[PDB]
Amino acid sequence: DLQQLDDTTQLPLVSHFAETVEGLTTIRAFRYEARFQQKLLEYTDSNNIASLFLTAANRWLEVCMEYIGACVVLIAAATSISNSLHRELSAGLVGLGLT
Amino acid sequence: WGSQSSKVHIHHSTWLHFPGHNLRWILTFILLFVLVCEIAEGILSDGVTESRHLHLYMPAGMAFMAAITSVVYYHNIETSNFPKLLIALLIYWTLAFITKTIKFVKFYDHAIGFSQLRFCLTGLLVILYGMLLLVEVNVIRVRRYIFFKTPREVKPPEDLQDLGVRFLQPFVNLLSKGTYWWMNAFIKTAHKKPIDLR
Amino acid sequence: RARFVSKKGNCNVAHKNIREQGRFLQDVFTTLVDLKWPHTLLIFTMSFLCSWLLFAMVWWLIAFAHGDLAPGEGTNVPCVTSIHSFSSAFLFSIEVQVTIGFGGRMVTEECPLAILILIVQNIVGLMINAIMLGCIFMKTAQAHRRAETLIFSKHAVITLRHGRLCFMLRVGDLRKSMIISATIHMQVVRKTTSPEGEVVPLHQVDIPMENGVGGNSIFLVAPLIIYHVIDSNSPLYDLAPSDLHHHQDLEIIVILEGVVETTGITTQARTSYLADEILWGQRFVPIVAEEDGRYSVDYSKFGNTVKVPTPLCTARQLDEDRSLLD
Amino acid sequence: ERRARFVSKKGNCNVAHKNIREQGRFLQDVFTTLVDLKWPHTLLIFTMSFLCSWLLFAMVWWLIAFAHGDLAPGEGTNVPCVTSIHSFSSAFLFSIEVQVTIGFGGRMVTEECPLAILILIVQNIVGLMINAIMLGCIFMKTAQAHRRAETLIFSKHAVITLRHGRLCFMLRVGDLRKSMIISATIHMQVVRKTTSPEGEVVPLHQVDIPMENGVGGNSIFLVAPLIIYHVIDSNSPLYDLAPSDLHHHQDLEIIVILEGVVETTGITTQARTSYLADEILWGQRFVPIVAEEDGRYSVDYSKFGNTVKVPTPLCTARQLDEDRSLL
Amino acid sequence: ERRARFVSKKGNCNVAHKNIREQGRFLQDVFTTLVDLKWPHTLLIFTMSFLCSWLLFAMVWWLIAFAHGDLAPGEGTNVPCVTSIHSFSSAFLFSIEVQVTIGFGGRMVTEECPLAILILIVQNIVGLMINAIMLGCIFMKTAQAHRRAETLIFSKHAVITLRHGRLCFMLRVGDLRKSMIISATIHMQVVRKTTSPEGEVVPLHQVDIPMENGVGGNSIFLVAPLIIYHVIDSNSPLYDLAPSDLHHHQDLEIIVILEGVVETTGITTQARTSYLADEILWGQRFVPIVAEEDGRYSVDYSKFGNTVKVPTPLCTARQLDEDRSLL
Amino acid sequence: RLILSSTFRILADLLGFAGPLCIFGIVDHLGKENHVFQPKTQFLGVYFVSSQEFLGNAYVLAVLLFLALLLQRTFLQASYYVAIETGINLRGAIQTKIY
Repeated sequence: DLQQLDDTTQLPLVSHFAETVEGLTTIRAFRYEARFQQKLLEYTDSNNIASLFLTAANRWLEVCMEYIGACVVLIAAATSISNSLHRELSAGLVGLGLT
Repeated sequence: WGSQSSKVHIHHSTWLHFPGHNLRWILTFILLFVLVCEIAEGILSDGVTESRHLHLYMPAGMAFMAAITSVVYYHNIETSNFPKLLIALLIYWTLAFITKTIKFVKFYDHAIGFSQLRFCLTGLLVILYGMLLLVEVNVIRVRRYIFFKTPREVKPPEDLQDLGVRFLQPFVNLLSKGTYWWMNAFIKTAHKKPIDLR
Repeated sequence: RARFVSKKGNCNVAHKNIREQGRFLQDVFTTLVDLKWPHTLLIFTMSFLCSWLLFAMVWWLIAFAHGDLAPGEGTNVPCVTSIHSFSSAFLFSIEVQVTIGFGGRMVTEECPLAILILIVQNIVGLMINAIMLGCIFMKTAQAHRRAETLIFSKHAVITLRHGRLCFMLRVGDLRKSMIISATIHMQVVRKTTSPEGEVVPLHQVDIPMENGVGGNSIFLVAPLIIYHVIDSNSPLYDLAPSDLHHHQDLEIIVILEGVVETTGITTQARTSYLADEILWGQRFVPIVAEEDGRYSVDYSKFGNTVKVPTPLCTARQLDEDRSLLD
Repeated sequence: ERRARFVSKKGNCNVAHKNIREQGRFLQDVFTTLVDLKWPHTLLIFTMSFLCSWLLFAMVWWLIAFAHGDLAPGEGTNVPCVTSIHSFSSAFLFSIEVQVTIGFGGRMVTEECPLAILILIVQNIVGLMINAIMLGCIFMKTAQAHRRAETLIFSKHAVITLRHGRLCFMLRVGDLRKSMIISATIHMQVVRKTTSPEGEVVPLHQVDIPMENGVGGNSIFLVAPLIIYHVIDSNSPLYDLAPSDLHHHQDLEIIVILEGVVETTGITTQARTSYLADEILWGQRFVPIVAEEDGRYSVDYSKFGNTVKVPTPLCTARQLDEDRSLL
Repeated sequence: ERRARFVSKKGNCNVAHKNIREQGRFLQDVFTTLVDLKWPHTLLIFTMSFLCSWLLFAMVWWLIAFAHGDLAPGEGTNVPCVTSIHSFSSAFLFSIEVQVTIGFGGRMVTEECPLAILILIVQNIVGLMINAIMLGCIFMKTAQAHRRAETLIFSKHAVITLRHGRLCFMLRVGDLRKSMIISATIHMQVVRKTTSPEGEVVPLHQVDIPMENGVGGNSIFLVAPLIIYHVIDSNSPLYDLAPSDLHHHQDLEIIVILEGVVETTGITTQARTSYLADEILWGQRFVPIVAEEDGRYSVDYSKFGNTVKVPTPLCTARQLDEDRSLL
Repeated sequence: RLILSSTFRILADLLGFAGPLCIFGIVDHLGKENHVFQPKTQFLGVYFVSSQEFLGNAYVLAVLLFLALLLQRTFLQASYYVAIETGINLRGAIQTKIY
């Protein structure tokens, strides 16, 4: 949904730039450049806020999927060390269990 | 927590982080880290003796629980702009600092020395407790809520007061600025309600 | 379609931007009562377990500092007898605050510090109990569960009574205990624009009960019919059955008040009727029928409605047609 | 053969509710249910709640003592879980001491068994909660005020006579105690079968009866026995009442409701009565009940419902109003 | 100088009662006064009441043992009146145990001395009475609802503007909590030093003000912030408020009193505010506050007191009747 | 803001190497047959442990690794957001300047 919102929000932005270049004389004639700049800020802000949420979603995933990985490291290291003291893993597979 | 189960004002409520919100969390995380080191040392030392020697780590184990609640308790006082409850927090930092310092100086009387880790961690805890104490006092200096007749109250920022602002990353507790916890509600909402410009 | 108040009270309005200054928790004793019973049991348990354990550390530490904790011959006189471990310190904390007082762990006279704590624990123990009892009594007198036995019909009807249109309604009481000083109010919730162009989102206009004496007081034993005579001063004066569809900006709020005869505590029963919950031109079936020794209310027919011969025109047209005929 | 009243002469709403679709609402409100019960019923629930709580933990303490090994009748090799437990009688007696907080001390909790400490905590919290709940219900039964309402007294039969030319439905109410009822407020309703022009048939319709007070309000100051009369105006539902249709089997009844808080407990009360058609004495009056004495006023309650006959029209107010206008 | 307020923005009537011919009525209501005290002050009276009570009987127990000869140094032949009393400190500890009912039992009450049996009876009766007194005061303190009125909220300044042709003194009142105030009520009064044609001078005349309710009553339903306006008809005392004399030093004030029983506790509460002359803005409306959400409404309490400019006549309501009549 | 993103990245880069050092530390302690030996020095009888003996226990390094991993993977992600949010704002302030 964010990526769909990421793309569909930047298509009106590039078209808005193209149409301003197409009819620059008309816009200055009506003295409507005050409104069109305000449209740009509305067009740009929608594009940025769609991207900011996309970045946050990636950051939300990456932090959560790395505390899970960190929890694996502690669990794997704890059992591997204990199994290297009683089952005598001989510290060989322990390294592979960590790297 | 029992009221939060049936609390609707927190549906869109605003907040106001107290002066020193960042210096509180960075100290707390440092404090939590060192308390784990004391736990590690305490459980390390008692393994040679025939007895448990619970006084090595359980005092530190209780501190780690107390430190965690001290920031949960502080946060609940940060979301609800009621600084008066910080007196209980202020007493804790004053009391913990005094008792820990007495322990630290008594190590020096017996000539523990920096060569022992417990002397280093105890000395470190005095600084962390002292700095956290100054943070609580600095809250009173800027909020002026305990003694001063005219409190200098602070209002939530204008951009936060908007109901039309939902990217609350710039204004959240420092732990949610790192773990992006505030996104959890938005992510769950995406499953039921599709994400549009609304 | 957003509801003003649900069919069972429970106002469906969510507040925003509440700039709380701690007044949420400053009303601690109101908050404690509002909490559900399972939460109250947790707070009841925690408030006492923490008090017992806070002074458990005090008794354990005092006997530690005094030096009678050392497992040796009792050369000295113990500060508090029989305190051997923190378990004994915890049990002695239970005995003092809950006033069990087994007496195996006495308080000796040779500990001036311990006598102070025995004073403090009793005063804190007495103060906690009195505060906790008061919260429970205000929870035992809660009458929000009694207000759930005050019943309103699912859908209200509009029909002619005595030649004038009115908005009828049936409200009943289930329990046999009378609700004293009953008082019924009715309001219309609709967006209102003034001639000056105002924008009032949820405007509440009070509705008279059409009681014979003007007041709101009602005597609820049998399920009474509550109706609003739609005169020229009513906000419903231009309602047609055509505009009674689902998505119509209309809602009638009915608030029944009164003091419960048992606990003496006032109650409210809130119900609302949306436009799609109105039934134009229908009549409420008879409910009370006399029996051999008494009357009888057959609640199975509480909300049953039957069609009535009524004009399909608005109240204004009904008045206008009467005006032309006169 | 028999007549069915709406409310008896001492309140007691005489309506049978049937086909109540039960959802447990009777039992979900335990606390108000307990208060409504009589006192001998309350004591049984009071006793059973405590007796069961003592006995439930009596089974627990005996079971704990059995499992810990200190129930063996032998030498004291070990430290008992709770001392001086030698039978279920000792365990049951110990349970009373803990929950009632008598604490004799012969049966004392030791620090050996951690389970007993947890059970001792549970019994104290349960013991405290039952006491707190039982006290709350007892206070609401001590603050009960329905018994005071039984001293509010209404005349046996009400009368209809002429007051200031207009016809009115008189009635006498009195207060027997010496404690005032704060902000008394008396409502009158007439319960009669009636049909609407549109075809409605309301079985027992309740139409409010104005009391004709000096300010058009309802509050009455109740010290001496007042005479509560409803002035029968052109809007009154009794505007067409005549002695011809004032007989026994007439669907006519006047409910009277006397509200007001009791000054002592602060609890609002209510007093209810009704007057069947045969319980009305048309064209009579209430005798003067108050006579000034050497030091103060007097109230001769022996002359409470004594009514005497006086000249009076034998026609309804509707006929009387027409005669007044025509004359 | 300054302009006094009859009641401040948060209640707190600024009236100074003077020359009170005090007959001790302050102290006769000890139970009412005890509740009125602040919580820190209550603890002092709570603590000093128990602490003195223990210490009052500490002297009694010490004197009894002194007279009986128990505290004579040495293991005497006599049976002690109260066991293990070997100091006033022991007497103090035994005083605490009896009244608090801890009853350790190292200091028993023997069967020898009958004077101590009476004192044991007296201390228990005093202990039960004082505890019962303190429980009642704390229950009414825990049932206090004055802090609930702190959550009842009024707009900083009210407005006078147009609504359905007429001129109304609008206002806004909101409830921040989620609990309801059952049977709400609004009384508005205008306070002005009003003279009379007869020659009387009333230093602060309080004239009631209708709330312009739909049914001509006072009951309001407070769930979302409402507008409590008063239509300025021919009888309204504000009929001659010109915008010119709305300045600071104008003898004008509108008292607003919101009353209703709190649903949580059942205690009635009042919320009072006063709008001075400078706290009324002519010709302004209140912004729409209640928005709509997906399935609920939304109150923007940020915009609780925001007022916008609205066109209106700058003439008195008295001149509105004349202008309309001429037109 | 760009400096803040760099500060987080510099610290997360350094904390990233704690993994290899913990892996080296954990296995090296497990590469020794003698586990009967233990930290041994006394002041009262509580047997205070020293610095080097503290970082020789395998379980200590695994726990410190777990704490270090949480910091590294949270600083690193926070470094991304600060850099990204500045980048989005740079785009927002440059599109307006171009327009």
